[PDB]
Amino acid sequence: GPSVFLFPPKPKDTLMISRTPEVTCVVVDVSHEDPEVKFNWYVDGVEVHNAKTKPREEQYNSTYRVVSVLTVLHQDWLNGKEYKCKVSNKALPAPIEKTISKAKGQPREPQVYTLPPSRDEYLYGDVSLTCLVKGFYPSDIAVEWESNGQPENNYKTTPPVLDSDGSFFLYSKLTVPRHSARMWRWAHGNVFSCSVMHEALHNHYTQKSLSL
Amino acid sequence: GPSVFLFPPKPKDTLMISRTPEVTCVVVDVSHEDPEVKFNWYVDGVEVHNAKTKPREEQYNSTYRVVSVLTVLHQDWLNGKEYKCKVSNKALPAPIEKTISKAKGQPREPQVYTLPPSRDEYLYGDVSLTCLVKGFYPSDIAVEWESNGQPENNYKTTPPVLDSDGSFFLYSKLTVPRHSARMWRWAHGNVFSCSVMHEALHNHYTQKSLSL
Amino acid sequence: TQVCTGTDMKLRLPASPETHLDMLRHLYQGCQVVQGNLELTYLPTNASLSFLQDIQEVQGYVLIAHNQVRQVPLQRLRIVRGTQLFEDNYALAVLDNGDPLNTGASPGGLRELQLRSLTEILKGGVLIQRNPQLCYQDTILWKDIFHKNNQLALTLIDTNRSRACHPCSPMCKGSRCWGESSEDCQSLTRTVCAGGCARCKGPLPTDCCHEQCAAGCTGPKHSDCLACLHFNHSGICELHCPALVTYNTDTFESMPNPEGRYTFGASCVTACPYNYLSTDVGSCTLVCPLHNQEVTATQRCEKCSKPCARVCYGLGMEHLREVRAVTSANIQEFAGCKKIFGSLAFLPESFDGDPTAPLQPEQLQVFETLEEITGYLYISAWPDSLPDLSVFQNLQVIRGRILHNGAYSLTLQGLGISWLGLRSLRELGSGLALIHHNTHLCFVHTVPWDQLFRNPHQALLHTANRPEDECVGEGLACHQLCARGHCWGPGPTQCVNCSQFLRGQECVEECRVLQGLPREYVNARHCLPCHPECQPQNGSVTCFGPEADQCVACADPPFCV
Amino acid sequence: TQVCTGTDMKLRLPASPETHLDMLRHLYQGCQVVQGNLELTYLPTNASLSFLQDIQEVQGYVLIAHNQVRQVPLQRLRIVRGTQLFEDNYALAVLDNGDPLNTGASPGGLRELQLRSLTEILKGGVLIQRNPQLCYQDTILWKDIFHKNNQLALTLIDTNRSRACHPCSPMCKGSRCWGESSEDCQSLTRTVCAGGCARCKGPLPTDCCHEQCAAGCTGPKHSDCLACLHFNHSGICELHCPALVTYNTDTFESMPNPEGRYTFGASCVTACPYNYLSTDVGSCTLVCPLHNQEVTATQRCEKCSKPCARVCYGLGMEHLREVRAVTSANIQEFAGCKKIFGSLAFLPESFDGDPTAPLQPEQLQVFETLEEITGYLYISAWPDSLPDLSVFQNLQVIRGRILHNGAYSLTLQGLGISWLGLRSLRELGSGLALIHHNTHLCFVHTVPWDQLFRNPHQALLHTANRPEDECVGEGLACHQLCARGHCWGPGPTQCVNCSQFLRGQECVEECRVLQGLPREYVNARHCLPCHPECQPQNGSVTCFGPEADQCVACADPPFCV
Repeated sequence: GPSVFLFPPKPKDTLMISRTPEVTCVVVDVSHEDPEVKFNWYVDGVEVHNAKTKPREEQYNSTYRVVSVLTVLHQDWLNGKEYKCKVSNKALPAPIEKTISKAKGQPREPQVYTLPPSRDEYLYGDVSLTCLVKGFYPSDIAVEWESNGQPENNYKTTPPVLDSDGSFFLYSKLTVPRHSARMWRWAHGNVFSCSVMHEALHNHYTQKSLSL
Repeated sequence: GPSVFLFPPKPKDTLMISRTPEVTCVVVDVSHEDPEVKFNWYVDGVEVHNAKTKPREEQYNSTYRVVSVLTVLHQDWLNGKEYKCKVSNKALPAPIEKTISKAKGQPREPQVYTLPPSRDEYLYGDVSLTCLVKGFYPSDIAVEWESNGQPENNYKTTPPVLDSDGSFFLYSKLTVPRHSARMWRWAHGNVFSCSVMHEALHNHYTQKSLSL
Repeated sequence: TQVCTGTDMKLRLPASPETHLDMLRHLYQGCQVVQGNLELTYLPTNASLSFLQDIQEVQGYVLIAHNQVRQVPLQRLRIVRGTQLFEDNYALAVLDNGDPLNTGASPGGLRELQLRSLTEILKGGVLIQRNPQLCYQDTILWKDIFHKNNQLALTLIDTNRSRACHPCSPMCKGSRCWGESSEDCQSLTRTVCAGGCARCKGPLPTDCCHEQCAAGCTGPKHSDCLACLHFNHSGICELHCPALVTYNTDTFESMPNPEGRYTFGASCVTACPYNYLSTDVGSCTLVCPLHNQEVTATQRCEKCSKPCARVCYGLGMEHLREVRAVTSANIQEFAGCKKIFGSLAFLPESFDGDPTAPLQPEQLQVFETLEEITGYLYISAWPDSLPDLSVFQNLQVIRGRILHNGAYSLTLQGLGISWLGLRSLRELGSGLALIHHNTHLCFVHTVPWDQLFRNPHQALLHTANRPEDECVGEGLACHQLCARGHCWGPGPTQCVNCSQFLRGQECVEECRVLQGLPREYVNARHCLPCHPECQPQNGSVTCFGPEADQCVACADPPFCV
Repeated sequence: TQVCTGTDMKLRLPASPETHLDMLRHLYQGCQVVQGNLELTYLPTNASLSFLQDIQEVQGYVLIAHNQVRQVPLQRLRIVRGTQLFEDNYALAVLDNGDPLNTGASPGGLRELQLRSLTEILKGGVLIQRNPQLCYQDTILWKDIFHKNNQLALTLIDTNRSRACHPCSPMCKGSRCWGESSEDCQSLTRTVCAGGCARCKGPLPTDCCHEQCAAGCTGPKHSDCLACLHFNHSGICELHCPALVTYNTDTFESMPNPEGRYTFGASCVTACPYNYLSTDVGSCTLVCPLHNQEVTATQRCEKCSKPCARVCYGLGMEHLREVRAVTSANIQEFAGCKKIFGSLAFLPESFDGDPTAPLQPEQLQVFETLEEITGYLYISAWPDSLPDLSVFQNLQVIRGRILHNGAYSLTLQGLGISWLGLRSLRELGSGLALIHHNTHLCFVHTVPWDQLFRNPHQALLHTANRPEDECVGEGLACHQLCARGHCWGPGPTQCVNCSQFLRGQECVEECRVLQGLPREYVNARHCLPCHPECQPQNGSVTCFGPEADQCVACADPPFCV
């Protein structure tokens, strides 16, 4: 039968006051003849009913997509708090109860740095640029780039992984194509760096420059 | 209710003739009073019944673990072929049919290299050593280390990810603790490299040295 | 820092006396005493001289002449040493301080001297001739200011006088009036002293003063002294500063003496100030003497691992001491001289037959080589056919010890150039700046002279040159990318700290990497030329390092070919 | 390569004539002709001389004497030029080839010469005195082998003879028998020639031969020549090799001439072989002449940007040509000489009063400086108090142009040292190796001499020294980590290519990084000392680069302090 899960907030929005993360509860695969549904948001089993629900969207599955946004002040998520999206329908006789929340352990201050590409990896075409992080905890983290104060968008990255150190580690790729704005600065060796955000970070932020 | 999936072979064993990969079909969560089960291996819907099944193993779930190994000559997997593990029980009235197999697309020759750690990432303690790969396809790949011809085991790595290039990319971490054998060679700058194995690789193998 | 320096004017005629007026507020304001000659000339009644309120000592000849003021606020001065002397003879002189030409009520000169604070003199005499309109001369018996030495160091005084005098104040012993006021009475320290005693506040041996001490004393003890002979050692009057080192009992075995002090300007101190020298001899000075050359460690003067190193000397040196200026001769004597040890200057006497030979424009550009000078500069004329002075495309610093008229790090006036291009300057030693009489000149106030200074006393007097308000005509302005407008002239070459990158000497946006045929790479906000062997590329940057290695586009194993 | 070189023995006495026997199979086997003097002395009947089968030319004096053989396989030789002459007079000589002391059936000397192939001679005469037991002397009229020059270049022949002769072969014109066989008849190229014609195969002008040509000819054309005067230019007899360059019509404007050829050993060729020199003059030689010094580009000889550079010279040079060996004098004349331009050697005459002064051990170790020599070496004695010759801890190469007795790159014998330590050698120029009479010596066969060679002709003759089979006594062996056993002596210092890393001169496992107090880093299989300022560490390696930058453990922004 059908089944549905929710979506957590974005670390880029968390740990940043002005930003507004969003605990989101998506719903899909409505019944061709029994699609009705309504939400109820609980806090450890405490209803608030203060969410903003959105319309529907059809899909190639001949069904509709439903979702509602939930407001955040970050505190209760910063110190720890569980949420619960209660939904329903007729195709399924049971309600929903999911114990999604922040986790806790031994927080690790991100061990951070920058590194160039390899002489041999120069080739011709889309060169790579990277920036790595390890010794951090937990896995909820996302980072971005900055360039002389200006941003970059053509980047990508990877999820974290565990090892014997009891922490996490990963890198972020940055595509840098030929005859483009991504490399003009690099060849000219200006301020490149990695904008990182994480809980264990002192002031919840650090940074590392990069150039030739 | 209960449900069960299988396990694919290991790339380290594939693409290497002497090695013998293993298509494996694990089973878990037997019923406290209806545990019976038997296997049947099909090829596109063609029974062979030439597998090697193993005994059981209890778990904290108060249930047992069951599995059987399947033989490989690599060819049919090298050129492409689907497998199917047929199981059964009484707790569930339906059999099982899974279309697990190798995938195909535009194979990409792994773009490979080596890189050192950062001067600033030296610190004191377990230093990092790395080796990266990108521009490869598909994601089925696993690599290992070599040192003057000798192996290393304290390493770890990450899965792949997609980007705008239509290929994959990742790195592998190598823990290198203080006052240890991992760093003695590095400080002495001997032959370190990354032993890579992949389909698109010319001769299904390449390598890149590393030192100071 | 807390003092000023002597000068070398000798009945000299500066230009635009409004600058001569400002020529010294930056010198003597906040100054206690002088290191050399003090020279006062050409000053009318209009005078803002409060900065001279606090003066105490002199090292060279004092001088006044052709000065038409009615008052001088010179007080608290009690020492003159006379290391240098007018006509190599006198310690202080006065001449023709009046007006022989033309409502306003005024005499046209000076009436009285008023210098009660003066009590001590050393080697040197005094002259005062042809000084009408002043009284209270021949009034105080100069001898009682002289030492037991220089008793025969004669003097000479004016008698031809115009206006009548007044009797000295009744509150003064005899007729010792520097001025009609009792505030200008006199005390002396010669005759009343205790027999051989040199100085005293009274005939009592308790009022007698220390030998090395001078100017009297509140008590013959050192701290109680008034005019320390050779230095004020942290408030003490001793004869010689403590030696830097000391040799052991009876061995050629030296070892430092922390209490040692360098000798300089009557001040036993630890180190030598900026612009000055350090010597194992033990004296901060302005010249590195015989068989002794200079290095750094910030400067110091000691012998090297070879006889006197052969280098180029400038004017005022051991063989250019009595030179006027540059001529046809001794011009190629600067051939490729990385660093001159002297000074130089230009006059019309160079650009004239001088029947000898004159100079020429094209026999130049040697100054594209110079990286440092020791002395000053001075200019008077220049041909019209030469728009600029780019020839100095690169000079690091002047570091001028010796100065023109003993006051200027450089001088320039009477020319017709349009602009200037001394771009590679970040520092300047002693000496004061000066400029005027440059008609076509522009891009003058585009300079942060204060940055180039290294001594707070320095400044710049400028006038008689086309201003920015009119130079902008036709669209004059500092270069685009030059930061904060710190240009010397047009073109990026004349930049200083241009955030954009440069080629040898041209700041521009494009360190053309891969879009200019001779490829390039980057380092230190500066463009560098890619290796030759590295073939041209077109994907991304063609080179990765200056040398043949660290290249990509190959045309021995790591090289290209 | 395809030739050999002359020698300098003059009735010389080598040691262990079994080496003298092997002294030349490596020289003349596969050799066509000689570049200098050919010297044959001290050889008994036992003789493996087949390698002398093919010889064609000479440049210096030939010599035989004190040789007791009954045959010589010298044939096909048809030229002698005589650039050097015995007693500076003769082109070839023979003396006392017999036995004055004691079954076996033999005369005890040589009976006949047999040299039919000889047809041409240049500057020089011949002597043959006190040569009993040989016939067919005074047989062939030497004059017809001489040129139109040297007709007055006298000769002298022996007459005192022991055994009777035989009449010349009846198949020969007159009495011209180098040997009793018709295979040793004679042809000549002097009298029968066409008047002024120099050489000919017959009196016909068609049989006449080219002027520059010699030894006759199949035809007077160049290719048809037999003995090219000054070179065999790709099979041609021309007088002078083509010039390297050419000057234009009437201008001081040079330009290369590809057809040009360097002058050397009668062979116009493109470049100069190894061990030799290149000159704009146009001659490969063994000396860089007056006002002309050496550089590389592999060697070349031309003037520099300065008069003759002042450097150190060795023996056999413009002021050490007639020297015997080293003495108390001219020893500190090698003070810190990075590169000598000569040769040297040691004898007992140095270690003896020589009433002058003798030498001493401690006045040595200057050879810890030398990095290259030009000539050879030779030793005869050495004190017992000196175990080894470590003083040569570092010398790069010999590159010996001039050779002892004109054959040896170096020589050593008659000593009592235990081992040797010439470790920094990877190459050797011309000259042959030699060693013997070294009692205590060991670690001899631990050397890959073949590696050091650069000329296939080279080898090594060794004997009269304690062998490995007995040197192992007490446990002698090449150092542990020295690769493949290529030691010169004990201790890692004497390694060559030691895979393990080294400190200055000590190959060991531990480039102690962080486990030795003075920390270290690594580069090029060699240990380097960490920076001073970088504080000691203990987590991992303390340093990352030689300079103050690229450090971690700090005690200006990038430096430590």
